[PDB]
Amino acid sequence: GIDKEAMGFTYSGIRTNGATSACRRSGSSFYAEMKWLLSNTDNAAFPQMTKS
Amino acid sequence: YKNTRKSPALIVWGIHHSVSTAEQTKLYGSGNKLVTVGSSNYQQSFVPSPGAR
Amino acid sequence: NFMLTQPHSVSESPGKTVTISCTRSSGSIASNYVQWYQQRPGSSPTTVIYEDNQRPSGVPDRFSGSIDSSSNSASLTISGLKTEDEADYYCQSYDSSNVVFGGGTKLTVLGQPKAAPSVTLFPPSSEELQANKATLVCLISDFYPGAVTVAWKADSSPVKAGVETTTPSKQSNNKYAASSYLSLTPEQWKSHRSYSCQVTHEGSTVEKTVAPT
Amino acid sequence: NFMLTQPHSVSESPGKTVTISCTRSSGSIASNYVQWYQQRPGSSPTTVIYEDNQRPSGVPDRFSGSIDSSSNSASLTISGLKTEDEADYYCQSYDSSNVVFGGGTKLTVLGQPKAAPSVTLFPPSSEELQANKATLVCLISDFYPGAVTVAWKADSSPVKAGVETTTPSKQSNNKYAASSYLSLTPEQWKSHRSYSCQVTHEGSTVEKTVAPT
Repeated sequence: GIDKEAMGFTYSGIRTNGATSACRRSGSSFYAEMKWLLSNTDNAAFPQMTKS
Repeated sequence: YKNTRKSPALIVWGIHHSVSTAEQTKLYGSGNKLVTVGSSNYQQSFVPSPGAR
Repeated sequence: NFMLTQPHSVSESPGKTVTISCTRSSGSIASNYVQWYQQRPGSSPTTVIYEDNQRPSGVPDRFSGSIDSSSNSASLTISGLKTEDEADYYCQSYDSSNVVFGGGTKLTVLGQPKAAPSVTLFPPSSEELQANKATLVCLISDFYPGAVTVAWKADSSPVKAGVETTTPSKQSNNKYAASSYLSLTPEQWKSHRSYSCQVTHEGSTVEKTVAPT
Repeated sequence: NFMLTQPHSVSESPGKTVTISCTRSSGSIASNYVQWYQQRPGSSPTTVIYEDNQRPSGVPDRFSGSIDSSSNSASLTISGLKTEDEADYYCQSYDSSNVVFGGGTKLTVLGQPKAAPSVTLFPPSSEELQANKATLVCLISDFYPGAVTVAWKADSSPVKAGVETTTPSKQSNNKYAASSYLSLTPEQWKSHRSYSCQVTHEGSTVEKTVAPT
C-alpha cells in the first residue's frame, strides 16, 4: 500500500486550476494528486519556475 | 578523429546543461545550440536543456 | 467575466483593405481563441476566422485574422473588398464557462460619398400632454454609411431609460435614415429645462435640443 | 582587465524617464553578467539589478536592465522618477578573477531649473611665491545639478598631479558649490604660458585662464 504526503508547493501569478470533463468529479475536474498549471488569465505568459 | 589503432577506441564527451538560458547565452553565445555526433555505427544528436538542478 | 468592444461602422471603397478591431476589456486576448462570424443582412451567420487565424473551407484567403497583445485586441483584416462582403461582423472569445460576443461591426462598402446626418427633434405635442403621456421624436435622415449612435441627455445627463431606437433603413435616395423615441411622463418633461438628442456619425456629433414652451 | 565608463551626471524631471549607460573598454559586454548598484548618500549601496536585467524582490518595476552588444553598453532605465531615486548608480561586471566597477553616475531629479556654474580663477599670491610654494584656486559656485568635472591644463596640456577637488555641497540657496586647488612650485608656475581651470557641467564647459603677472 501507499501513504501520501503533501509536498507543500505554493504557486504565485499563474493558474493552477486546470481541469477537463474527461476527469469528471460531478464537473470538469482533474487528477486528485496533480495540478494542471496554466498561464495567468491576465497576462498570457508562463514564467520560468523552480519548485523543490 | 580517426582511430588508427587495432583496438576499438572509447570516445567520451559531455553536453553542458547551463543553470539558465541567460547563463547558456553568456558562455556559449546566443541562439539555439546543437551538438551532433556521428560514425559508421553510431549517430546521435544533442541539444542542451538549461534549467535549475 | 469581461466584454469585447468593436467599432460600430468600418467603411472603405471597393478593392481597398479594412481591419476590424476587437478589444478585450479584462484578461489577455491571447489567453483564448478568438473567432470571427459574418452575418449577411437578414440571414444567419457563418464563420470566417477561427483559432485567431484559421479559415474554414470556402472563405476567400483575403480574410486574415490576427492578435495584438500590446493593444489587447484582435483584428479581422479583409483585402480587396467585394460588394458581397457588406455584412455585420462579430468577434467572439471565451472565459471559464462563458462565451462573450462583440458588439458588432457594420462593414459598409462605399457606393456613394459620405453624407452627414440631418437631425430634427420634436418635443411632445400638447395634445399628447392631455393623455398624461410624453413622447419625444428625434428624426435622423440622409447619412451614409448607415450607422448612428443616438444618445439622449435630459438637461445634462444621459437618459437611456425610455429610449427606443430604430435600426437604420435605406432611404429612397440610397441613403440611410433612422428615428428615436424617448417616452416620458409630463412631470419629467416639465421638470428639466432641456432635452437633447445627440447623434454621433463618423466620430462627429450633432446635438438638437427642445424645451417646454 | 578592462574598464567601464558611465557618465558623471544625469538629470531629469519627476515622472520622466532616464537611462544610465555603462560602456566596456575591452571584451564584449555580453560575455559576463552586469550589475547595477545604487547608493543613496549616507547609506550602504544596494543592488537594483543583477544578471543584466533582474530586479531583486522589493525593487520597483520602473527599474529595467538591458544589454546593447552593438554599442558594447549596458543601460539602466528608470521610468516615472520619484524623489527617492536620487542617488549614485554604479555598474559592475566581471573578468577572469577581476571585479570591475563603473565610475559612478549622479542621478538628479530636477527640483529647480538648471544653472550653469560661476567660475572664479585666482593666480598664486606673490607672498606664497616667497614661501617657494604656488597654489591655484578655482572657485565654483551656484550650479545645479550638483555634478561637475574639474580639469586643469598646463598651458595647453592636461595636468592631473597636485589637484585637489571638493565634493559639491549645497549652498544656502539650494544650489551647489565646489572648489579645486592645484598645487605647484614657483619654478613650474613661471615656466608655462598660462594656466586654465575647466569646469564641465551638463555637457557645457566654462574655461577660465590665468597667467603670471
